[PDB]
Amino acid sequence: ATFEIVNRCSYTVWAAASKGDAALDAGGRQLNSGESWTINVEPGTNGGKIWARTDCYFDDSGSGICKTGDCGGLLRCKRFGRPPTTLAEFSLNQYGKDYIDISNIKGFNVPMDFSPTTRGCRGVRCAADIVGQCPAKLKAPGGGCNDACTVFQTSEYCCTTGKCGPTEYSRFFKRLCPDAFSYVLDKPTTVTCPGSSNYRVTFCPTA
Repeated sequence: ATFEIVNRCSYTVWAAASKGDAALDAGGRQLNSGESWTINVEPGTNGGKIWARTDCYFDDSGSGICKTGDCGGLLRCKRFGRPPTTLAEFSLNQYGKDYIDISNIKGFNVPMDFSPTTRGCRGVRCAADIVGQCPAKLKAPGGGCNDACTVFQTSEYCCTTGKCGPTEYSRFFKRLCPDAFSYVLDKPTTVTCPGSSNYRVTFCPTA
């Protein structure tokens, strides 16, 4: 499957793509404002994620640091990124269908649209100014709006036992972005697409 990753933000981002135990395609790349990077994701990929990283420094070997979404200091991510990270999430060719969502469960750094480029389903979007509006206690000094699990490490926010409810913090993310997951047991906002659809992930889709 192809995923065109487009940076419509006014700032550079370092896109990342991983399934947690491996890179997807090259795993990461710089995207200056306006650039597009098309990746190939193997059919059947389960639990894939795409995210943006901000304010990164890499050496000539591809090692460094980012302020949001850092994946073990690598340009070419093999592992998921450090919160806060707005997440484009997908599982492809799962009994004939693809499944996509956006999640704020690991916080929010950059606004995003995640849409099919092929027929048969809708896209989703979380493009509100979550960083600007972020509750004081969730603001990441390093940049972004942390989720409450990251900040407070409780069973209730992290849904550790499987039976957590919404919270004041989850409700903030949900109010700003109703179509994104706000906590682990949120009512799902997953879209079912035809199996083997192709997609575009756009950072900063709106002005």
